[PDB]
Amino acid sequence: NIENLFVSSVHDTNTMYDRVATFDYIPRSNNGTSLICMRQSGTIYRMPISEVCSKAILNNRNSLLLSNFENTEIDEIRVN
Amino acid sequence: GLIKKVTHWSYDNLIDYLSVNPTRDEVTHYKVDPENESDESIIKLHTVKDFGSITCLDYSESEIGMIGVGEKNGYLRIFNIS
Amino acid sequence: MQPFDSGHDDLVHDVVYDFYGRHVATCSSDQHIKVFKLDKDTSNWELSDSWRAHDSSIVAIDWASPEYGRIIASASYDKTVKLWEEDPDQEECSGRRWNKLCTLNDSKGSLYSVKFAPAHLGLKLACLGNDGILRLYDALEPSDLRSWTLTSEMKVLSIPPANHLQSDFCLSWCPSRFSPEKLAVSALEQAIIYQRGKDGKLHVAAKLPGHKSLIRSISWAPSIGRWYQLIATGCKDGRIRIFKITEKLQSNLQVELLSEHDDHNGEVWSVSWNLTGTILSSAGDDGKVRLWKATYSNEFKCMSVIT
Repeated sequence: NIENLFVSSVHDTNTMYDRVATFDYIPRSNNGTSLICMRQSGTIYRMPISEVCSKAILNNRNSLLLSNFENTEIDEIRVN
Repeated sequence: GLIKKVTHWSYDNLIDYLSVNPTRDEVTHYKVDPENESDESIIKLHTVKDFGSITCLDYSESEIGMIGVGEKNGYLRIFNIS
Repeated sequence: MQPFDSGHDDLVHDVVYDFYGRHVATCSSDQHIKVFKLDKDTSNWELSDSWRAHDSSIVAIDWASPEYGRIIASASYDKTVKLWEEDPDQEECSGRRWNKLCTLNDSKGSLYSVKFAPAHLGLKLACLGNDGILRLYDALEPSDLRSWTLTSEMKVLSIPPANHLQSDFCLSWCPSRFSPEKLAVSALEQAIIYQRGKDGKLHVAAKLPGHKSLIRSISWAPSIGRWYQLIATGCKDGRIRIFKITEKLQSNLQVELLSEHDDHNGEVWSVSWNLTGTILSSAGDDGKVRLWKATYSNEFKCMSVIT
């Protein structure tokens, strides 16, 4: 029952402003993520997480498939 | 901190204020309505969240909104808020 | 850029196409595999089967060649490889359309990349995880596709990685029908090309230089008759590295870097080639997808960028 954990991937994000002490998540719709952060001065702002594409494979019909690191929908570029 | 009352900037009866936080890392422009004592009169309009270790601050009476901000490193960032 | 929802309850880890280009398979961390089919009439992707596959998060899947049937090699974090064959006398969207074939319980670590070999090698399989051991699985008997033998066992790492430090692995075979057996192995910060010898055992043939950071994806360009091969690599640095390989251990091969592109300024997660090796598609940490085509010369120059 005990799950021996290990780290798979580390995703980095740069804050909008420096000198941040504490932060917290914001649950968004469709598995989105925004970050609320409190600076050392005490000013609180909002920072979003970019939808980074995770896989760009190419078809034999010259089509592009795009998976995201955040949510589950898959983007399609067609040759038409 | 540094609170500086600025005149010759508002045509109406409201009075504008400029503030620097005690961490010396932020500059905030305020408009204060004097006829109402409640804290809703202290309105925060714009904020410029940069610099770091501010040491001085002034304003231009003739031209509206032009505000000079000093720094400890040596850069005098002169810009506009209004 | 019309999207369709995969329906997974957690992160979609890997998506691949089939040979015909009308099927995709999606593995995810909700221990599921869903295979979609491209509708001929409505031209909108719809589900064919949605069945729970592993006991942990599935991270890498790969289709087999259609001449060997419809076989999906799923590798997950539960030290298993599972092989799935389609049984056509079953209703769609049921959960028993893809009957299980075998479990390869020869792994002592969580897998990261699984890749089927080209068709002219037979039904060969490549499996790599954090054990640092590459094990090749062969389907010797075509009468029953349920017996798989372990033949080549080459160690790519001196020690397994730590429990806390991250590691990534990617495999890419060699789609050249008139060249010896070659395999690209991206273990942590090593890009190794493994070649078949006269004795039948793989050896370290050449190593792609560079690579100051952790390797995220490797891809081999399809050989369409040119005298030089191309391997594309995307590091944790923002380098899309396209390596040029000239081959003349019966044959020796030399590695020369063709380009080193820094248009992403981040981590290149996936880099992949086209059918003919002309268009190179890369995705990076800047949220942008960059297409690459060669100029009148052989040097690669950036094309239209999808954000």
